[PDB]
Amino acid sequence: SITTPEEMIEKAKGETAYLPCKFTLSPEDQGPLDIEWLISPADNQKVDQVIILYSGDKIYDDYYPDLKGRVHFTSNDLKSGDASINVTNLQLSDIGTYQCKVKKAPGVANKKIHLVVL
Amino acid sequence: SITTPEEMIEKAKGETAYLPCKFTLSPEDQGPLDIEWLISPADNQKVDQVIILYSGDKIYDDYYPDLKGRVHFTSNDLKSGDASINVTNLQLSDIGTYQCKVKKAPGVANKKIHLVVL
Amino acid sequence: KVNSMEAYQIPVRSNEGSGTQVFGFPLQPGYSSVFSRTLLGEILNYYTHWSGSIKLTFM
Amino acid sequence: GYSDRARSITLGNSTITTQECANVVVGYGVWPDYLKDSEATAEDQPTQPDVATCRFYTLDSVQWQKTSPGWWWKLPDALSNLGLFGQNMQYHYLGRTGYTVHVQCNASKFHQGCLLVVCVPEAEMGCATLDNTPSSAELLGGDSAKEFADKPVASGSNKLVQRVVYNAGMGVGVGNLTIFPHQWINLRTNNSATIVMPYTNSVPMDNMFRHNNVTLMVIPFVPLDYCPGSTTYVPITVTIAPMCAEYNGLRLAGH
Amino acid sequence: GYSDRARSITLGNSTITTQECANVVVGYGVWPDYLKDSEATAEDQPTQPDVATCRFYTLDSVQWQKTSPGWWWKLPDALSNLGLFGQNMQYHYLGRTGYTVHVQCNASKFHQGCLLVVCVPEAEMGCATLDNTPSSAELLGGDSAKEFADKPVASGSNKLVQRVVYNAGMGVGVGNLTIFPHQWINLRTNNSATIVMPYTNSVPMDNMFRHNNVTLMVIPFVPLDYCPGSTTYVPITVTIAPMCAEYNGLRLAGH
Amino acid sequence: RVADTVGTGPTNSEAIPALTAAETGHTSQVVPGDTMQTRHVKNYHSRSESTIENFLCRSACVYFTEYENSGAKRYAEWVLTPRQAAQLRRKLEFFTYVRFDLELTFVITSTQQPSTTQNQDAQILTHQIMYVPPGGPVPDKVDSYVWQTSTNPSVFWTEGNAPPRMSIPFLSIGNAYSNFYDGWSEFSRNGVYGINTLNNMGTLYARHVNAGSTGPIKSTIRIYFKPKHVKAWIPRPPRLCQYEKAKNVNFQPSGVTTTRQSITTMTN
Amino acid sequence: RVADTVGTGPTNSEAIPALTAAETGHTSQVVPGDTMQTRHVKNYHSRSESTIENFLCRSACVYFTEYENSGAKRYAEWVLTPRQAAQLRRKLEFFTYVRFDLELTFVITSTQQPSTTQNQDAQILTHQIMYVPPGGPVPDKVDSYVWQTSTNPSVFWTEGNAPPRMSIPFLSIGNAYSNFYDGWSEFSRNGVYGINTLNNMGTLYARHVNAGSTGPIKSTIRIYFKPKHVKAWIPRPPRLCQYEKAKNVNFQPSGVTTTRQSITTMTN
Amino acid sequence: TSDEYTAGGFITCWYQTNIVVPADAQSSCYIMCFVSACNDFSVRLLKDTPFISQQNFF
Amino acid sequence: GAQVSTQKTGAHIHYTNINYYKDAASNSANRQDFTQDPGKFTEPVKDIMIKSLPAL
Amino acid sequence: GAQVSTQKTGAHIHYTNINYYKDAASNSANRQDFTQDPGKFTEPVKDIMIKSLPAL
Repeated sequence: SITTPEEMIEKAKGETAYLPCKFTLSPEDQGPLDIEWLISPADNQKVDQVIILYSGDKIYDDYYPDLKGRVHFTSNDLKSGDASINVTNLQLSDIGTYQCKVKKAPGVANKKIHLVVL
Repeated sequence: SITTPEEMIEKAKGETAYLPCKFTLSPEDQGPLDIEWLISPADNQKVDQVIILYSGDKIYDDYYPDLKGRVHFTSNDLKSGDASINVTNLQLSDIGTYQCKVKKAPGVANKKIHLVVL
Repeated sequence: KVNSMEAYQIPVRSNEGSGTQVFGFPLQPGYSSVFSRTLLGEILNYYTHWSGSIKLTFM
Repeated sequence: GYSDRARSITLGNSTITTQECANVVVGYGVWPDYLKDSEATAEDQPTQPDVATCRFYTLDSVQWQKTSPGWWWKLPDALSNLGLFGQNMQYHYLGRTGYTVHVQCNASKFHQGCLLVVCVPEAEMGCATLDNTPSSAELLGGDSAKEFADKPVASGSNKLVQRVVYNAGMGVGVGNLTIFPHQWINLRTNNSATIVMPYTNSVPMDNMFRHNNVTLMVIPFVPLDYCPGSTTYVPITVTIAPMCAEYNGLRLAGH
Repeated sequence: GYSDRARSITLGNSTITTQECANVVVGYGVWPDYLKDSEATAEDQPTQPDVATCRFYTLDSVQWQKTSPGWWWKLPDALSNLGLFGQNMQYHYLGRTGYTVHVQCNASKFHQGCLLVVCVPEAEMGCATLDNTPSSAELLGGDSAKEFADKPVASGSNKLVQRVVYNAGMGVGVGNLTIFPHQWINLRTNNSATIVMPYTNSVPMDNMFRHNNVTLMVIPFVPLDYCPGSTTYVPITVTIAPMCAEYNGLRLAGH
Repeated sequence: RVADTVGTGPTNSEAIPALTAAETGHTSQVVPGDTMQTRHVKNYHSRSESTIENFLCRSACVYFTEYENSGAKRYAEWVLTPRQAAQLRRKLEFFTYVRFDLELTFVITSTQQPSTTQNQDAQILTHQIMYVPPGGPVPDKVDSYVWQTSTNPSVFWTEGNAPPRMSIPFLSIGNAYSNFYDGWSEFSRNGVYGINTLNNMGTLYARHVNAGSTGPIKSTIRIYFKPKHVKAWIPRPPRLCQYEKAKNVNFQPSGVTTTRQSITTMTN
Repeated sequence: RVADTVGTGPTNSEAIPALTAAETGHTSQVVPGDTMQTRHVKNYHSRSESTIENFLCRSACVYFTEYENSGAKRYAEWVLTPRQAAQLRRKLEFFTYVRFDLELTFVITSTQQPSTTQNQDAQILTHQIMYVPPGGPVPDKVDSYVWQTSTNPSVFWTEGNAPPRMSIPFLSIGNAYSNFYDGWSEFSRNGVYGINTLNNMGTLYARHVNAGSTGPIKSTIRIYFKPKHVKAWIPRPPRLCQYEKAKNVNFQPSGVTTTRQSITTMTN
Repeated sequence: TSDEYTAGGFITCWYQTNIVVPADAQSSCYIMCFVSACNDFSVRLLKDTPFISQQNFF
Repeated sequence: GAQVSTQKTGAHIHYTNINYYKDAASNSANRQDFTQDPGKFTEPVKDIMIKSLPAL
Repeated sequence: GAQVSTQKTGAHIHYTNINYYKDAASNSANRQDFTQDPGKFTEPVKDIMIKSLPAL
């Protein structure tokens, strides 16, 4: 269960966009926690491209070149419901669809955020 | 169930032939209503050729070229038992066998009308 | 009117005439559109046969 | 020689008097009472103020216009900021209470209109997004009355409750709302509607903050109409009094 | 706790309901009953349909204008073309029946008017010629209501009934019409008038075609009046139900 | 059984049963005899099939999923919830709180997939279905150690036999299951609205005990839910619009009912 | 049991039992002893097998249809009516009105069709038969949502097991089923003559739950109708000519009986 | 379900008398209809409701 | 609640039957129900006709 | 310990049932449980209303 999974965020250029993907786990959920942030470009090029991954209690920040050292998890707990990321340098390219996936067996939850930069 | 399914209609040339295909539905019938008017030519050429079709609450009037803008459903309800058509301009060619099919799952009903023009 | 609260209301007025019809509908609670959605009609759609009297209250 | 359409209810230090009422609907035939020692769960002694908590609390009035779609209230939430009742729950973990809903509206013989007063328990309301859930602010309006929308609420990416009056936000026929305890006010026969509701929940007692047991909805099936030179402004006052309230789980105030 | 001015009459499969009535006038104190074996004459077994024949039959309405002189009906003749009752007499030589006359008329408090409802047996009516007798068509109007004339009918050579309202066509004072069973409708007190009439005739049973036992007359002593912006059209509906009807002399239909 | 009609005669009196007030919220309950002449009738009709036990006690397919004997997907996991199927769900949503016993029946069928494999010999396929309680460990892989089912109830079924069936007792921390929850799980009201710790039963895991054949095989498992000893409280209006999401009562605004050509019309 | 013959002696008297009148419509009921000398005989024969319960309570095939695991035709639908088979039908038409309980048994057999498909592996085929009441929704396609059977009785059968059997109670709005209806459904008499709302039971839908094999398979389902607790009213003459249409008693004129060379002839 | 053989009947409403109102009063009103069953109403043959439809699982 | 009844036997023994369903229409056929009343079909006349006496 | 009960039959016979599990939730449905109490839904008013007497 992710709060407000479908939503749209609007921010000006260079304003630092914070994407909220706070979740809540059911009793049945007892599997390993796996977070996957995949971005779909507005360019209409190949979609479902991953940017940042959190698995095995470890973080990977190199899955998409354009965002190099710009995506960091806002919270350091991460196991806690709050699993959010913030882009420091908002750019014209940033415009696109961002999908947040929280996978704890059994049950997978997904959140989609439309990002527009003025 | 179609009233008098087998019958023969006799009319003079240019007299406007009205073909009656009034049906009655059983309780079991609960499927989509599909009407299909197919004509078998007296020419002895390919038979079972459709002229006018009523499906998805829509009417198609272009399945046989000879009858162009000449076959119209007499009743505008159509869902009501009365599902009849009338040819405005009777011609020498008109002579042939006309079959009316009322299909509402479960159960299919068929009516055959022999048309002779004097 | 079925998309508004006006479907339930029934109109009447002062008319220079008599014997006119306020409304008319058949006795088909299970099938008729008017009763197909009432507490009675909604329950009558899970059964095949129905036998009994019906009460109509006009306010 | 009493009159059938004449009544008076006295709770705490407040008295209401109606000289034109239809009757009193006592829920599903159950009268508000305290928790028995057989169905209880919390081992700690329950605290019952009784006089302070149980008394009539008058909410803000609303205007009945000719195009008014309807209004709704959350009974536990509505009284959360009023009197000791509001304070009591702020300091208590559990809470079990019953209510008496007296909707008041009056008009002249010439004025013609009709309203529906109904109490709907566990009224879970839908959202226009069809993927999100309604926000707390949109669903709950303390010290106010949330209104219904005639035209359907626009669908987009947000948290707005579908206020559609015909589905009533529960995706059900508005006409089928009479199954729950209800009463009708017609300006040709009634001047008020009084309903007594017993506490109804699956659990013996529940949190009064995040959880709302019942919901009061006032909807006009037939609109308000009148000729010129008549009174244009017609208000509606809702008075709600808790009955047999009791709380458990004393703690620091907050939510 | 019933209301004196509230009533309901149930005959056959028809029910009338009045929420503003004065009382019920039962003729001369006699209630409609069947023929006894001592006062009977026709030796053949009488046929009594009972449910079909005895039931409320609503005639066409009339308009009460400010200059309306009055209307009249022939009870046996009026119902001759309606339901089984009409058919039954068409096939029977003799017929004996009683009636219940419920005249209905309603108006607002602001409207003011007055009407007289009276049943006159054997109402032989005069003719303007003073040498001829009124025609069947002029005297009897099946599926219609014959009206009275304010100004006197012109005298000539013809068959026209003197419709003079003041003599009422019987050459008697209109004010002396209260001797027969009657009731008054005033739009300030009454909304209807109900009268029960027992069968009255010299013979035990009589032909229902050429002979009419009773006659219903509605006359307004004080005219209908109201201020502008009020309802101009005011109708009057007459509902008549046969009671304890029975027929003798089965034959081929006709008259 | 039902009430017997009572014979009546024409009545003229002050009593007015038909006249009443609907504002009181009281049903008039007027019999046919009050407004018309009836004949005594001895009704023998009985309201047997309209009972809640008769209405809700039928097997209804709630969810079907498939697994393979090879490839990536080797096992199927489903959490117990009856909102998956609109039919059984709509019947259950008729009331607010329902308490009942549950009976589970599973139908399993295996279909051979197209392949270039030759000399395929198939051995009677055995399927294992394991039920996991809330908070219990969930198997990561098909050949995981969890499938030991020491304290987890599990059933082994061999093809060509009657479908496996087990009876579950009412499980709910609360006194009764809640169909509709108005509120938030969080005391701060910052979570998915309508989420409840109530109505949580468990998770079902289905896999092939043995590969059986060299060639690929895919099997679909259908779960049937039959309520027993059911109890109902607070009746509510039936669903008028089509279900969109199982989690929330979110709906699309729908016409109160179907239209007709005009009033006074006897047909649709 | 039957009546025992009574011993008689030569009798000369005015009594004339043999002489009678057939115009009265009364059967003479003359025993052998009235017209000839007989010996007392203790008959032990019993009329047990001639009872209606014994005559009509046997399983008779009424209709068989087929479906495939692939291709256009994937499911088979038949409306319940016993006029499909002449045998059971003729026995039932002996009376005017018959009231009885019904028992249904289905025999299902699958035959592999010719195909160029290779490496065919077949999995035990499971067949689902669903009964739909009058006015109930009918499945548009094989993979339709209707097959959930929430409130519709359905039976799942796996090959290699005894045939599925269910018992149906007498269903008829009327007091008894009517074999022959004289009249029109329409009050205006402008419809198919003999059509009745009576004798309407339901529709049977049969399909394959799983494909089972890559190669094509065709299965034929046979429906058997066994009447139980039968009752009969108004006996009528047995059918003399062959049945043409199930809907109407339409027949072709047929010779009263077979001919012989002449009268006085002892052979056919 | 709709069936010609078992025809129910027709329910209609007419004006016995004209609506009468005074001055400064609306001449246009509305009526409400409430339909319930009697104490001799029964149903039989449990079947599924057509209204609810589903193409995929939720 | 077992019902013991006599089996069909020749002239010149017992069987026990139990009902496992409450449906009752789920029971077996009533094979042993032999009753004869042809009087209505053979003689539905108003006045009884004695064989010894002549018909007319 | 066998329970004998009456089968559902028409108007105008018996069945025996035994429980082989001590679980009790493993028993069959209580189909024969017909009880009617609509008074609460139809009339939940405080003062009883007589039909003969006028409502108000």
